[PDB]
Amino acid sequence: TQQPIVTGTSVISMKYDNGVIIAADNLGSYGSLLRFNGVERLIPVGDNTVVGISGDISDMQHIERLLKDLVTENAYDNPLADAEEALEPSYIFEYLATVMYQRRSKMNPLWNAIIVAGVQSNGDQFLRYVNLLGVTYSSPTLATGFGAHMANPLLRKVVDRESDIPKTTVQVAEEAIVNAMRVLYYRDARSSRNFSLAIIDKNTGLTFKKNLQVENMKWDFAKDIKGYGTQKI
Amino acid sequence: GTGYDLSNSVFSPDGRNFQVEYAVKAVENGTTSIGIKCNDGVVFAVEKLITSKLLVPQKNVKIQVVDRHIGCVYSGLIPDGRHLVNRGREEAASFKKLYKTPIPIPAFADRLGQYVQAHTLYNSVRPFGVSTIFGGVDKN
Ligand SMILES: *[C@@H]1[C@H]2C3=C(C)C(=O)C(O)=C2[C@@H]2O[C@H](CC[C@H](C)/C=C(\C)C[C@@H](C)C[C@H](C)[C@]1(O)O3)[C@H](C)[C@H](O)[C@H]2C
Repeated sequence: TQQPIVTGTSVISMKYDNGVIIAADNLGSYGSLLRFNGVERLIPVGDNTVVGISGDISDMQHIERLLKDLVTENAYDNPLADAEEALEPSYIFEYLATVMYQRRSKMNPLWNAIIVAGVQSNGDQFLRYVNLLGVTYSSPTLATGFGAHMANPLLRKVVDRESDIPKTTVQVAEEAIVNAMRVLYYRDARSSRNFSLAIIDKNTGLTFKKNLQVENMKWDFAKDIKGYGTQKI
Repeated sequence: GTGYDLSNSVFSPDGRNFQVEYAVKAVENGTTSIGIKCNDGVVFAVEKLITSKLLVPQKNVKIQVVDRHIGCVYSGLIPDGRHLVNRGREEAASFKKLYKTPIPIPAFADRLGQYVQAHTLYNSVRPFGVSTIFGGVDKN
Protein backbone atom coordinates (compact mmCIF):
# COMPACT_ATOMS: atom_id res chain seq x y z
CA THR A 1 0.00 0.00 0.00
CA GLN A 2 1.75 2.93 -1.47
CA GLN A 3 1.49 6.09 -3.48
CA PRO A 4 3.01 6.94 -6.83
CA ILE A 5 5.88 9.46 -6.60
CA VAL A 6 7.59 10.07 -9.98
CA THR A 7 4.93 9.39 -12.68
CA GLY A 8 4.42 8.94 -16.39
CA THR A 9 1.20 10.03 -18.05
CA SER A 10 -0.65 8.42 -20.99
CA VAL A 11 0.44 5.50 -23.15
CA ILE A 12 -1.63 5.21 -26.35
CA SER A 13 -1.82 2.54 -29.00
CA MET A 14 -3.81 0.99 -31.76
CA LYS A 15 -3.68 -1.73 -34.31
CA TYR A 16 -3.58 -1.36 -38.08
CA ASP A 17 -3.68 -3.79 -41.06
CA ASN A 18 -0.24 -5.43 -40.51
CA GLY A 19 0.75 -4.56 -36.89
CA VAL A 20 0.51 -2.21 -33.92
CA ILE A 21 1.64 1.28 -32.99
CA ILE A 22 2.33 2.49 -29.52
CA ALA A 23 3.48 5.91 -28.20
CA ALA A 24 4.26 7.65 -24.86
CA ASP A 25 5.85 11.01 -24.02
CA ASN A 26 9.21 11.50 -22.24
CA LEU A 27 8.24 13.23 -19.00
CA GLY A 28 8.62 11.98 -15.37
CA SER A 29 6.42 14.27 -13.27
CA TYR A 30 6.81 14.76 -9.53
CA GLY A 31 3.29 15.87 -8.70
CA SER A 32 3.06 19.22 -10.45
CA LEU A 33 6.78 19.59 -10.87
CA LEU A 34 7.76 18.67 -14.42
CA ARG A 35 10.88 17.06 -13.09
CA PHE A 36 12.46 14.76 -15.66
CA ASN A 37 12.84 15.21 -19.39
CA GLY A 38 14.37 12.23 -21.14
CA VAL A 39 12.28 9.41 -19.76
CA GLU A 40 11.73 6.43 -22.08
CA ARG A 41 8.50 4.58 -21.26
CA LEU A 42 8.42 2.30 -24.26
CA ILE A 43 10.24 -0.93 -23.48
CA PRO A 44 11.23 -3.00 -26.50
CA VAL A 45 11.49 -6.73 -25.67
CA GLY A 46 12.87 -8.86 -28.49
CA ASP A 47 12.17 -7.65 -32.01
CA ASN A 48 8.41 -8.28 -31.86
CA THR A 49 7.26 -6.52 -28.62
CA VAL A 50 6.98 -3.09 -27.02
CA VAL A 51 5.76 -2.64 -23.42
CA GLY A 52 4.42 0.84 -22.73
CA ILE A 53 4.28 1.92 -19.06
CA SER A 54 2.54 4.70 -17.11
CA GLY A 55 2.24 5.27 -13.43
CA ASP A 56 5.07 5.09 -10.93
CA ILE A 57 8.56 5.36 -12.48
CA SER A 58 10.38 3.47 -9.74
CA ASP A 59 7.96 0.63 -10.38
CA MET A 60 8.48 1.11 -14.17
CA GLN A 61 12.20 0.62 -13.68
CA HIS A 62 11.52 -2.51 -11.69
CA ILE A 63 9.31 -3.94 -14.49
CA GLU A 64 12.04 -2.94 -16.90
CA ARG A 65 14.59 -5.11 -14.94
CA LEU A 66 12.07 -7.99 -14.86
CA LEU A 67 11.78 -7.85 -18.62
CA LYS A 68 15.57 -7.95 -19.11
CA ASP A 69 15.56 -11.02 -16.88
CA LEU A 70 12.89 -12.76 -18.91
CA VAL A 71 15.08 -12.39 -22.02
CA THR A 72 18.16 -13.73 -20.17
CA GLU A 73 16.23 -16.62 -18.69
CA ASN A 74 14.43 -17.65 -21.87
CA ALA A 75 17.85 -17.77 -23.56
CA TYR A 76 19.11 -20.46 -21.18
CA ASP A 77 19.46 -24.03 -22.59
CA ASN A 78 17.40 -22.84 -25.51
CA PRO A 79 18.92 -23.38 -28.98
CA LEU A 80 15.75 -21.84 -30.42
CA ALA A 81 15.86 -18.51 -28.48
CA ASP A 82 16.29 -16.44 -31.66
CA ALA A 83 13.78 -18.63 -33.62
CA GLU A 84 10.66 -20.66 -32.63
CA GLU A 85 11.30 -20.21 -28.91
CA ALA A 86 11.63 -16.45 -28.80
CA LEU A 87 9.44 -14.51 -26.46
CA GLU A 88 6.01 -13.83 -27.91
CA PRO A 89 4.12 -10.68 -26.92
CA SER A 90 1.40 -12.93 -25.50
CA TYR A 91 3.94 -14.61 -23.17
CA ILE A 92 5.36 -11.31 -21.98
CA PHE A 93 1.82 -10.13 -21.40
CA GLU A 94 0.65 -13.12 -19.38
CA TYR A 95 3.77 -12.76 -17.31
CA LEU A 96 3.23 -9.09 -16.47
CA ALA A 97 -0.49 -9.67 -15.87
CA THR A 98 0.29 -12.50 -13.41
CA VAL A 99 2.78 -10.27 -11.64
CA MET A 100 0.36 -7.31 -11.49
CA TYR A 101 -2.47 -9.38 -10.06
CA GLN A 102 -0.28 -11.13 -7.48
CA ARG A 103 1.04 -7.78 -6.34
CA ARG A 104 -2.55 -6.43 -5.95
CA SER A 105 -3.45 -9.59 -4.08
CA LYS A 106 -0.62 -8.98 -1.54
CA MET A 107 -1.92 -5.43 -1.00
CA ASN A 108 1.30 -4.12 -2.46
CA PRO A 109 0.66 -3.08 -6.14
CA LEU A 110 3.06 -2.11 -8.90
CA TRP A 111 1.50 1.26 -9.46
CA ASN A 112 1.10 1.17 -13.24
CA ALA A 113 -1.06 0.97 -16.28
CA ILE A 114 0.69 -1.10 -18.99
CA ILE A 115 0.03 -1.81 -22.67
CA VAL A 116 1.73 -4.68 -24.42
CA ALA A 117 1.98 -4.16 -28.19
CA GLY A 118 3.54 -6.51 -30.67
CA VAL A 119 3.09 -9.13 -33.39
CA GLN A 120 2.74 -12.86 -32.73
CA SER A 121 4.98 -15.32 -34.65
CA ASN A 122 1.95 -16.25 -36.91
CA GLY A 123 1.62 -12.56 -37.82
CA ASP A 124 -1.39 -11.76 -35.56
CA GLN A 125 -1.44 -8.31 -33.90
CA PHE A 126 -1.20 -8.23 -30.09
CA LEU A 127 -2.59 -5.42 -28.02
CA ARG A 128 -3.53 -5.89 -24.39
CA TYR A 129 -3.65 -3.76 -21.24
CA VAL A 130 -3.02 -4.54 -17.59
CA ASN A 131 -2.98 -2.26 -14.56
CA LEU A 132 -2.16 -2.09 -10.86
CA LEU A 133 -5.38 -3.99 -10.13
CA GLY A 134 -4.47 -6.85 -12.53
CA VAL A 135 -7.49 -5.86 -14.65
CA THR A 136 -6.98 -6.77 -18.33
CA TYR A 137 -8.70 -5.97 -21.64
CA SER A 138 -8.19 -5.73 -25.41
CA SER A 139 -9.57 -3.29 -27.92
CA PRO A 140 -8.51 -2.10 -31.44
CA THR A 141 -7.38 1.04 -29.68
CA LEU A 142 -5.97 1.21 -26.15
CA ALA A 143 -4.89 4.16 -24.03
CA THR A 144 -3.97 4.72 -20.33
CA GLY A 145 -4.87 7.45 -17.85
CA PHE A 146 -5.71 10.71 -19.56
CA GLY A 147 -5.35 9.08 -22.98
CA ALA A 148 -8.39 6.94 -22.31
CA HIS A 149 -10.49 10.07 -22.14
CA MET A 150 -9.00 12.07 -25.06
CA ALA A 151 -6.95 9.75 -27.28
CA ASN A 152 -9.46 6.85 -27.55
CA PRO A 153 -12.23 9.05 -29.09
CA LEU A 154 -9.89 10.10 -31.87
CA LEU A 155 -8.26 6.72 -32.43
CA ARG A 156 -11.70 5.12 -32.41
CA LYS A 157 -12.73 7.48 -35.24
CA VAL A 158 -10.14 5.73 -37.42
CA VAL A 159 -10.46 2.14 -36.18
CA ASP A 160 -13.88 1.75 -34.61
CA ARG A 161 -14.49 -2.01 -34.74
CA GLU A 162 -12.41 -5.07 -35.66
CA SER A 163 -13.35 -4.84 -39.40
CA ASP A 164 -11.58 -1.47 -39.54
CA ILE A 165 -8.24 -3.11 -38.79
CA PRO A 166 -7.65 -4.62 -42.29
CA LYS A 167 -8.60 -1.24 -43.82
CA THR A 168 -6.10 0.82 -41.88
CA THR A 169 -2.51 1.45 -42.95
CA VAL A 170 0.67 2.40 -41.07
CA GLN A 171 0.54 5.86 -42.62
CA VAL A 172 -3.00 6.33 -41.42
CA ALA A 173 -2.45 4.74 -37.97
CA GLU A 174 0.75 6.77 -37.42
CA GLU A 175 -1.14 9.90 -38.45
CA ALA A 176 -3.90 9.16 -35.92
CA ILE A 177 -1.46 8.41 -33.11
CA VAL A 178 0.64 11.55 -33.75
CA ASN A 179 -2.56 13.57 -33.81
CA ALA A 180 -3.59 12.22 -30.43
CA MET A 181 -0.28 13.12 -28.82
CA ARG A 182 -0.87 16.67 -30.05
CA VAL A 183 -4.32 16.84 -28.44
CA LEU A 184 -3.06 15.31 -25.17
CA TYR A 185 -0.24 17.93 -25.03
CA TYR A 186 -2.87 20.64 -25.44
CA ARG A 187 -4.99 19.59 -22.45
CA ASP A 188 -2.98 17.29 -20.10
CA ALA A 189 -1.02 19.33 -17.62
CA ARG A 190 1.23 16.29 -16.96
CA SER A 191 2.31 15.81 -20.60
CA SER A 192 5.33 16.71 -22.67
CA ARG A 193 5.99 17.89 -26.28
CA ASN A 194 8.62 15.12 -26.68
CA PHE A 195 7.65 11.53 -27.27
CA SER A 196 8.73 8.13 -28.40
CA LEU A 197 6.66 6.05 -30.81
CA ALA A 198 7.00 2.46 -31.95
CA ILE A 199 5.62 0.51 -34.91
CA ILE A 200 5.72 -3.28 -34.84
CA ASP A 201 4.93 -4.62 -38.27
CA LYS A 202 4.63 -8.22 -39.44
CA ASN A 203 6.72 -7.43 -42.54
CA THR A 204 8.93 -4.47 -41.64
CA GLY A 205 9.83 -5.49 -38.04
CA LEU A 206 10.22 -3.07 -35.14
CA THR A 207 10.69 0.62 -35.82
CA PHE A 208 11.52 2.70 -32.79
CA LYS A 209 11.41 6.48 -33.21
CA LYS A 210 12.85 8.56 -30.37
CA ASN A 211 12.80 12.37 -30.00
CA LEU A 212 9.57 13.14 -31.79
CA GLN A 213 7.81 16.44 -31.27
CA VAL A 214 4.24 17.58 -31.28
CA GLU A 215 3.90 19.51 -34.51
CA ASN A 216 1.71 22.19 -36.04
CA MET A 217 0.45 23.82 -32.84
CA LYS A 218 -2.44 26.29 -33.19
CA TRP A 219 -1.96 29.20 -30.74
CA ASP A 220 -2.65 32.22 -32.88
CA PHE A 221 -6.29 32.76 -31.76
CA ALA A 222 -4.99 33.41 -28.24
CA LYS A 223 -4.21 37.03 -29.16
CA ASP A 224 -7.87 37.86 -29.68
CA ILE A 225 -8.83 36.73 -26.23
CA LYS A 226 -9.02 39.48 -23.56
CA GLY A 227 -10.77 39.53 -20.19
CA TYR A 228 -12.99 36.85 -18.80
CA GLY A 229 -16.33 38.45 -19.84
CA THR A 230 -16.65 42.23 -20.26
CA GLN A 231 -13.09 43.64 -20.76
CA LYS A 232 -12.26 45.27 -24.13
CA ILE A 233 -8.46 45.80 -24.25
CA GLY B 1 42.76 -49.21 10.77
CA THR B 2 41.49 -47.13 7.81
CA GLY B 3 38.23 -46.38 5.97
CA TYR B 4 39.23 -42.71 5.62
CA ASP B 5 37.63 -42.81 2.17
CA LEU B 6 34.03 -43.75 3.06
CA SER B 7 32.91 -40.32 4.02
CA ASN B 8 33.12 -36.92 2.32
CA SER B 9 34.87 -34.48 4.65
CA VAL B 10 37.39 -36.74 6.35
CA PHE B 11 41.11 -35.98 6.25
CA SER B 12 43.25 -39.08 5.56
CA PRO B 13 46.39 -39.27 7.76
CA ASP B 14 48.42 -37.63 4.97
CA GLY B 15 45.77 -34.86 4.79
CA ARG B 16 43.76 -35.82 1.68
CA ASN B 17 40.07 -35.99 1.01
CA PHE B 18 39.67 -39.34 -0.77
CA GLN B 19 36.10 -38.63 -1.80
CA VAL B 20 37.23 -35.61 -3.77
CA GLU B 21 39.94 -37.79 -5.39
CA TYR B 22 37.25 -40.28 -6.38
CA ALA B 23 35.11 -37.54 -7.78
CA VAL B 24 38.08 -36.69 -10.05
CA LYS B 25 37.87 -40.26 -11.35
CA ALA B 26 34.35 -39.66 -12.67
CA VAL B 27 35.67 -36.52 -14.40
CA GLU B 28 38.62 -38.39 -15.97
CA ASN B 29 36.12 -40.85 -17.23
CA GLY B 30 34.14 -38.12 -19.05
CA THR B 31 34.17 -36.78 -22.60
CA THR B 32 36.97 -34.36 -23.38
CA SER B 33 36.16 -30.65 -23.29
CA ILE B 34 38.42 -27.63 -23.65
CA GLY B 35 38.76 -23.89 -23.68
CA ILE B 36 41.17 -21.62 -25.49
CA LYS B 37 41.66 -17.97 -24.61
CA CYS B 38 42.23 -15.74 -27.61
CA ASN B 39 43.27 -12.08 -27.50
CA ASP B 40 39.75 -10.62 -27.27
CA GLY B 41 37.63 -13.62 -26.15
CA VAL B 42 37.40 -17.31 -25.41
CA VAL B 43 36.35 -20.42 -27.25
CA PHE B 44 34.80 -23.54 -25.73
CA ALA B 45 34.61 -26.92 -27.41
CA VAL B 46 33.50 -30.41 -26.51
CA GLU B 47 33.40 -33.99 -27.75
CA LYS B 48 29.89 -35.55 -27.75
CA LEU B 49 29.90 -39.31 -28.19
CA ILE B 50 27.38 -40.71 -30.65
CA THR B 51 26.28 -43.80 -28.73
CA SER B 52 24.00 -44.49 -31.73
CA LYS B 53 22.40 -43.12 -34.95
CA LEU B 54 19.34 -42.62 -32.77
CA LEU B 55 20.64 -39.45 -31.06
CA VAL B 56 19.22 -36.48 -32.95
CA PRO B 57 22.24 -34.60 -34.35
CA GLN B 58 22.79 -31.01 -33.04
CA LYS B 59 20.09 -31.44 -30.43
CA ASN B 60 21.66 -32.54 -27.11
CA VAL B 61 23.62 -29.31 -26.43
CA LYS B 62 26.35 -29.74 -23.81
CA ILE B 63 27.71 -26.14 -23.56
CA GLN B 64 25.72 -23.75 -21.34
CA VAL B 65 25.33 -19.98 -21.17
CA VAL B 66 25.30 -18.09 -17.88
CA ASP B 67 23.95 -14.52 -17.92
CA ARG B 68 24.62 -13.18 -21.41
CA HIS B 69 28.43 -13.24 -21.55
CA ILE B 70 29.60 -16.43 -19.85
CA GLY B 71 30.05 -19.88 -21.36
CA CYS B 72 30.65 -23.06 -19.31
CA VAL B 73 31.48 -26.53 -20.52
CA TYR B 74 32.27 -29.60 -18.31
CA SER B 75 33.28 -33.30 -18.34
CA GLY B 76 32.06 -35.94 -15.92
CA LEU B 77 28.60 -36.42 -14.53
CA ILE B 78 26.46 -34.19 -16.81
CA PRO B 79 23.65 -33.62 -14.26
CA ASP B 80 26.24 -32.39 -11.73
CA GLY B 81 27.37 -29.87 -14.34
CA ARG B 82 23.82 -28.61 -14.93
CA HIS B 83 23.36 -28.20 -11.10
CA LEU B 84 26.62 -26.19 -11.04
CA VAL B 85 25.28 -24.01 -13.85
CA ASN B 86 21.87 -23.51 -12.15
CA ARG B 87 23.72 -22.22 -9.20
CA GLY B 88 25.91 -20.02 -11.38
CA ARG B 89 22.82 -18.55 -12.97
CA GLU B 90 21.26 -17.65 -9.58
CA GLU B 91 24.57 -16.30 -8.55
CA ALA B 92 24.98 -13.98 -11.55
CA ALA B 93 21.32 -12.81 -11.38
CA SER B 94 21.76 -11.84 -7.75
CA PHE B 95 24.99 -9.95 -8.53
CA LYS B 96 23.37 -8.12 -11.43
CA LYS B 97 20.25 -7.35 -9.34
CA LEU B 98 22.32 -5.73 -6.62
CA TYR B 99 25.12 -4.10 -8.61
CA LYS B 100 23.48 -3.43 -12.04
CA THR B 101 26.66 -4.42 -13.94
CA PRO B 102 26.97 -8.04 -15.28
CA ILE B 103 29.17 -10.29 -13.10
CA PRO B 104 32.94 -9.97 -13.80
CA ILE B 105 34.42 -13.32 -14.71
CA PRO B 106 36.82 -13.44 -11.80
CA ALA B 107 33.98 -12.65 -9.41
CA PHE B 108 31.94 -15.35 -11.11
CA ALA B 109 34.74 -17.93 -10.89
CA ASP B 110 34.86 -17.52 -7.13
CA ARG B 111 31.12 -17.93 -6.79
CA LEU B 112 31.36 -21.36 -8.40
CA GLY B 113 34.57 -21.98 -6.46
CA GLN B 114 32.96 -21.36 -3.05
CA TYR B 115 29.94 -23.46 -3.88
CA VAL B 116 31.98 -26.40 -5.09
CA GLN B 117 34.32 -26.07 -2.06
CA ALA B 118 31.19 -26.08 0.17
CA HIS B 119 30.55 -29.56 -1.13
CA THR B 120 33.79 -30.79 0.39
CA LEU B 121 32.96 -29.52 3.98
CA TYR B 122 30.33 -32.03 5.13
CA ASN B 123 29.57 -35.73 4.98
CA SER B 124 25.95 -35.05 4.15
CA VAL B 125 26.91 -34.07 0.65
CA ARG B 126 28.99 -35.54 -2.10
CA PRO B 127 31.54 -33.60 -4.14
CA PHE B 128 30.81 -32.49 -7.71
CA GLY B 129 31.65 -35.10 -10.31
CA VAL B 130 32.73 -32.49 -12.88
CA SER B 131 35.53 -30.19 -13.91
CA THR B 132 34.21 -27.03 -15.47
CA ILE B 133 35.87 -24.87 -18.07
CA PHE B 134 34.23 -21.52 -18.29
CA GLY B 135 34.86 -17.83 -18.91
CA GLY B 136 33.82 -14.92 -21.11
CA VAL B 137 34.49 -11.19 -21.60
CA ASP B 138 34.13 -8.41 -19.10
CA LYS B 139 34.91 -4.75 -18.41
CA ASN B 140 38.58 -5.62 -18.73
C1 LIG C 1 -11.04 14.73 -36.74
C2 LIG C 1 -12.19 13.77 -36.30
C3 LIG C 1 -11.78 13.61 -34.85
C4 LIG C 1 -12.59 13.20 -33.86
C5 LIG C 1 -12.09 12.93 -32.45
C6 LIG C 1 -14.03 13.07 -34.19
O1 LIG C 1 -14.82 12.68 -33.33
C7 LIG C 1 -14.53 13.44 -35.55
O2 LIG C 1 -15.85 13.25 -35.76
C8 LIG C 1 -13.69 13.86 -36.55
C9 LIG C 1 -14.11 14.14 -37.99
O3 LIG C 1 -13.19 13.44 -38.86
C10 LIG C 1 -13.54 13.41 -40.28
C11 LIG C 1 -12.60 12.42 -41.02
C12 LIG C 1 -12.58 10.99 -40.41
C13 LIG C 1 -11.35 10.13 -40.82
C14 LIG C 1 -11.55 8.64 -40.35
C15 LIG C 1 -10.07 10.72 -40.23
C16 LIG C 1 -9.00 11.33 -40.81
C17 LIG C 1 -8.87 11.63 -42.29
C18 LIG C 1 -7.75 11.74 -40.03
C19 LIG C 1 -7.74 11.71 -38.46
C20 LIG C 1 -6.33 12.06 -37.90
C21 LIG C 1 -8.85 12.70 -37.96
C22 LIG C 1 -9.16 12.69 -36.43
C23 LIG C 1 -9.82 11.35 -36.00
C24 LIG C 1 -9.85 14.05 -35.97
O4 LIG C 1 -8.78 15.02 -35.85
O5 LIG C 1 -10.46 13.84 -34.68
C25 LIG C 1 -13.52 14.86 -40.86
C26 LIG C 1 -12.10 15.49 -41.07
C27 LIG C 1 -14.47 15.74 -39.99
O6 LIG C 1 -14.33 17.08 -40.49
C28 LIG C 1 -14.24 15.64 -38.43
C29 LIG C 1 -15.38 16.35 -37.64
